[PDB]
Amino acid sequence: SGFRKMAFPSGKVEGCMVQVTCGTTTLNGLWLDDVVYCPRHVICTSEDMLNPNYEDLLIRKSNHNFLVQAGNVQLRVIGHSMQNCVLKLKVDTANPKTPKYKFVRIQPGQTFSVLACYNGSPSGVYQCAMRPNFTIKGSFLNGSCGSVGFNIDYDCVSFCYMHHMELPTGVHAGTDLEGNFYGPFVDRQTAQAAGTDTTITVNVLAWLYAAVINGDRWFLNRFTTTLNDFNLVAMKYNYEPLTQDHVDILGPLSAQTGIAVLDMCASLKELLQNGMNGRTILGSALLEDEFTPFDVVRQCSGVT
Amino acid sequence: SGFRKMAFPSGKVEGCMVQVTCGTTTLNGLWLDDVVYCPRHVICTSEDMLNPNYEDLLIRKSNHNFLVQAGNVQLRVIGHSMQNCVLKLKVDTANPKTPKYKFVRIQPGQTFSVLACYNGSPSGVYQCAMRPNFTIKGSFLNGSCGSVGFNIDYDCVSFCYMHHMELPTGVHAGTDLEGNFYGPFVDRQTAQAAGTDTTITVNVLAWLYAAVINGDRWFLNRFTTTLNDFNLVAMKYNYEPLTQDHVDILGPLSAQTGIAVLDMCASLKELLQNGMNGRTILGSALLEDEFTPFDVVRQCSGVT
Ligand SMILES: Cc1ccc(CC(=O)Nc2cnccc2C)cc1
Ligand SMILES: Cc1ccc(CC(=O)Nc2cnccc2C)cc1
Repeated sequence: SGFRKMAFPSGKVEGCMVQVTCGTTTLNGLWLDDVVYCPRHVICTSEDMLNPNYEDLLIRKSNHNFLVQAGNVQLRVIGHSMQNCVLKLKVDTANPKTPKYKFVRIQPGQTFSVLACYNGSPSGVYQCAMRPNFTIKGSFLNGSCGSVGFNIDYDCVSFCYMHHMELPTGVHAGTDLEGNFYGPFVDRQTAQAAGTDTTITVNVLAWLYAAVINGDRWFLNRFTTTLNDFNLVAMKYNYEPLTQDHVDILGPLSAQTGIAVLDMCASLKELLQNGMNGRTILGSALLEDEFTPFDVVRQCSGVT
Repeated sequence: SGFRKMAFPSGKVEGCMVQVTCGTTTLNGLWLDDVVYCPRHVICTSEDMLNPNYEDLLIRKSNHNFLVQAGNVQLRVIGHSMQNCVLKLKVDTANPKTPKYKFVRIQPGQTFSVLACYNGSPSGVYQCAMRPNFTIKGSFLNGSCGSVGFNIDYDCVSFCYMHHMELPTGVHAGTDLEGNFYGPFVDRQTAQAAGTDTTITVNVLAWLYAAVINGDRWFLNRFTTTLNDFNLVAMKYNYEPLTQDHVDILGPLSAQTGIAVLDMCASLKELLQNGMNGRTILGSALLEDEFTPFDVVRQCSGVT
């Protein structure tokens, strides 16, 4: 028992981190097989950042300008190319520590672990969700660009995020591993609207099931609701509308606890309308939306 | 910017995890150099657990009864001994992945990362604090025993905790790496009082400094207080009394923000007396005590 904001073990990803320097700029790169992936803004200077012409900036660079160091050892760069907002530096040596891996584009509301890195060295690991507005609320400082987000499926690392920038609001934006930004963001120092965000309803319900499994039951009530009624409440409180697809993915948790999904929706409805009255759920005084139904099952079963 | 409950990268510890089986019981072991450390209750059965005579149970075991598997490969056990509540199994091969390491006994209120494991395989990593009452509020299921807590100082892993048991209250108890329990706990299936716990005041103040650094400032007020006055409030709200030693370790954060420690104490006093009024601090609706002043500085500076 107990329920924590648990990240995947970061070892397989630590073995892929390298430092990439181009001119005066240094950030992190991800070395998988014989390619190093990093944010293309490694080729910019401060003057360039209002609206960089990445194509022109990259044309001024040669393979020898990209300095890649895997901890202590230097990698020899034999090719470079830009794909969307990432650079791919072909190196002459395949990373001996390359795990089995996939590049995936995650959906808003899904969760992943981030290995925050500086100068190619891992600093820490934390779990977070891709917000419905495609931002992440991470913990990143200057030099963290190129740090990645991922999930692990037994021996396979699915890389889903590469960190690119901090918005003026202090929230974070980045790309999938093909360099496509999540959300409307561009890699320019410009003020950029992140859409209206919402609370990930299916994750809050999954977390209420995790609470029941671990003995926090005070919020269970004698009520039920319908998807239509629940969605009027979700609307008022800026929660994502719940669909049958969300009810279906909560099926395992509903079966394990014997609490029908719509009955858990009625508990969530009352918590939204009444608040917590100074009480806590799994050590939190707010409704947590950073655990998916898969995360709750995985944590509550002991998946290695 | 941003502030997360960040754990240390778990790679150096993942390389030390093994599975230990004795008879019908399986748990995790920590393989450092040519020794595997694991909880001594690996030698018990269900009948034995009300009050095991560990000395007698161990006498019935030989080196060949301890099956140790490092992922896929079997280790040859050439010695066994019990030290307090841990067993030390001497193996004929030094772990090639042994990091630089130390065994340390942490103080109540200090934090560490846990790598939860099952059957010698890492499941996830999370950050937590050793409660003032020497329990930890972890996330552990049956089979997680032998999972360890640690901190990392550049290249050195300081192991501070090995998981042994779950109390009937759902909180966790374990030992340092010499097998001494933290707190009054014994490795028996008996109901056991965990002392009265308190909130780690110095950590809450460190976290209020982290909030100011990241822009959450609403709780700052026009007041100041004294250690004596602040401690009357801490007393009433079950917080640890603040000492000059705690004020001194908050010195760096006070210098960075320009907010005198006693002025931050007056903000904490008002939050204790008035609550949050439905507001949040660093995404939390309660006062967080799982970040030490060192953790806040480390996270806010980017230590790898
Ligand atoms: C368009 C663009 C891209 C990158 C940069 C640097 C940047 O944002 N680094 C950063 C990332 N995450 C957290 C804190 C910081 C400072 C500037 C402009
Ligand atoms: C004295 C003693 C020691 C160990 C055990 C098993 C045990 O507590 N395992 C466990 C640990 N952490 C979380 C959940 C579980 C079930 C029983 C009795």
